[PDB]
Amino acid sequence: RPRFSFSIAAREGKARTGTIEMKRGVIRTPAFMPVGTADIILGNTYHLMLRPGAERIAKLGGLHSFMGFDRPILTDSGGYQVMSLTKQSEEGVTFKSHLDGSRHMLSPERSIEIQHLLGSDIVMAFDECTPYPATPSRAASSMERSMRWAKRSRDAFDSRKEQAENAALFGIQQGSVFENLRQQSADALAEIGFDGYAVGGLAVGEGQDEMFRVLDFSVPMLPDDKPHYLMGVGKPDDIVGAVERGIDMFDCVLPTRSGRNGQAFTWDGPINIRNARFSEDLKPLDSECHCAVCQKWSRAYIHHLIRAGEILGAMLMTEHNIAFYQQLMQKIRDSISEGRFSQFAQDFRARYFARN
Amino acid sequence: RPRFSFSIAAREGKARTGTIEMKRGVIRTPAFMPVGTADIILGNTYHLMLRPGAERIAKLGGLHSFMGFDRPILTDSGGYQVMSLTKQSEEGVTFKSHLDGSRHMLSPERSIEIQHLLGSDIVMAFDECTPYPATPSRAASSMERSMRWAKRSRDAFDSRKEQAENAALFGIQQGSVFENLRQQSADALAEIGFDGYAVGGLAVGEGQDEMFRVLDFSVPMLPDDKPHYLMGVGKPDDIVGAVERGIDMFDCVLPTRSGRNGQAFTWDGPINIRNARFSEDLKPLDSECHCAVCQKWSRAYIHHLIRAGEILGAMLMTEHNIAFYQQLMQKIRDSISEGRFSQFAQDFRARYFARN
Ligand SMILES: [Zn+2]
Ligand SMILES: [Zn+2]
Repeated sequence: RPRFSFSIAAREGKARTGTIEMKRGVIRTPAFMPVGTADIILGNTYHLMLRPGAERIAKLGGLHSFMGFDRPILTDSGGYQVMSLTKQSEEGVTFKSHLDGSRHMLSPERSIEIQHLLGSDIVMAFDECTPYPATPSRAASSMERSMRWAKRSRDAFDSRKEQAENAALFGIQQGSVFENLRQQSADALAEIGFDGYAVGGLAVGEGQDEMFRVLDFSVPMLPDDKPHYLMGVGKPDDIVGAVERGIDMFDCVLPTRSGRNGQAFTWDGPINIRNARFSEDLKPLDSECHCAVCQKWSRAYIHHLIRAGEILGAMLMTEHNIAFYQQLMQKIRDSISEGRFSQFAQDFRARYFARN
Repeated sequence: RPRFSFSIAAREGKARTGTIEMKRGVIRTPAFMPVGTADIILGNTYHLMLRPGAERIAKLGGLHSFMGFDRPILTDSGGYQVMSLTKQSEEGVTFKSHLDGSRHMLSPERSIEIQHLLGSDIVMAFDECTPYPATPSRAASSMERSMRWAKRSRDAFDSRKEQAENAALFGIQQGSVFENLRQQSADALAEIGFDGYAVGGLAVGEGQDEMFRVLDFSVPMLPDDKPHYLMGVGKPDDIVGAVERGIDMFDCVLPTRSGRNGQAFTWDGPINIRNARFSEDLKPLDSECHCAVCQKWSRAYIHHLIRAGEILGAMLMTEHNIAFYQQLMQKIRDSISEGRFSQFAQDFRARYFARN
């Protein structure tokens, strides 16, 4: 396989389905990328750089060897969690680790180097997720700095032969909700040139209507012939609507967070398995799901395990939720390939929101 | 298969290896019976009678259907946890549920009925685990009541046709550490007649030397041609020494409790995987273990998952610990069958206690 090749096999409206070929494997798109701890998984750079540390991961053979996963891994830049969990400047961000108090600076160059030490296959440029709401001035300042940082990320990646020859680099569009800034950002990223283009800054609490409005004008600004990655999104209906707007790749903490907090995704909407109404429900979590949990165990038993505090319960919920997300993406890909995605999206929403 | 048939295939000293045939499957002995949530697993009667309730489990089809496990299940009587988590009399014990305050009485008859509603294959007579230390008078009074309760358990079990024809009933020897009381208890149980005989009252903090001393005289008092079940034991070295003393069956919370609290069992003794010394250790949890965890993942990665608070870490530790216990029992059975158990026990202790 090549280092990176994205091919579009079929289209319906703005939706696309296809493949990304990389040395470590093929990624079917639209793709959902689950947390590593699927054709591709996510590594959490901020977490890994603090425990066990990027140099230690490299000493242990890189992330693929460390976690026993030989297919592609996408790493984020580390910048978002630095703020979530500090001193900012044009150079980067400095911060102290709550784990041991140690000092750490993160810059475009250092982020790319950390991602190199981790050995990931898709590397994210280092940028800022602009807070929401943002004024036009602040959104512009933030986006302009992120574009300067995108060039620095590009140059740092290109300087590391093993990385340049074997990994791929994605740039991130910013600009908050402002069409002109989104356009300026897309133009700057395309001038630098990246293997793929993320839509950043939209997992920030703005609500689905606003997210979709921004996607309506933002995704067409990106190069059509490269993958489009919507970072941090989202619920099943977010994903369907984003695919309708041209997105090819997704990641979100929801399936795992929900799986640890008693929420299971189903074709009839999410359910709170701890609720008493499930104590005698012999149906599987979802009566169409093909996952191993739904082949074997009932809602009543999973309800019991979670209520009893048994770790097995959260594991089964999480396995189901991840598998559900992958089945959603499979149904999306098949429906686009078959020219019936518009009907699928309508049928999906009618059932998911009915909550039957 | 018959309702119950225990056959001894080979012996070495006091140790035996063989099989219990039951309708739902064959149990290879010596056997370790893990918690259900292996040829046979344990159901926790006290927990199940409070959530979801024995009648509810029966409505859902019994425990086998409820938890998706079609091989034999052994249930305890429920009495021990009633005390652990009240008013005692010759009739039984009354107690209030912390879960919802509800009132509950547990007697030999009610315990057998609950175990019937759960649908277990091996039913334990209802008795008291005498506290330790106990004076001779108190140990005798407790044991005498338990023997009266053993007869009531026998009669209640025999009254339920489905249970009498399809399940098995074990009686429990008590008597604390006193040889004469252990003998009286064995005599009373044999006069009533049971399918198997447990040694009760020895998972009570007395220490291994004392436990082994009591087993030395207690196990020979039980019928030789029936299984001998040491309740609540134990660590790997406890198990080996108990097999050397004629025990055929074991259960213990240790593999699961340790698995949730960072302790992994290995042929070189237990390890505390959270310790910093494992942060770069690329070896599996145990370098001979055949379990799926040890085939795939390193100590360093499991250490990382647990330190990160990822549920996956405790799941992997627990899978390994259970599998280790089953590999221990397999090695015990093979060595007895091959006439080299004495050598195995010596080699096991030398390595396990070396802690290399
Ligand atoms: Zn499922
Ligand atoms: Zn193992």
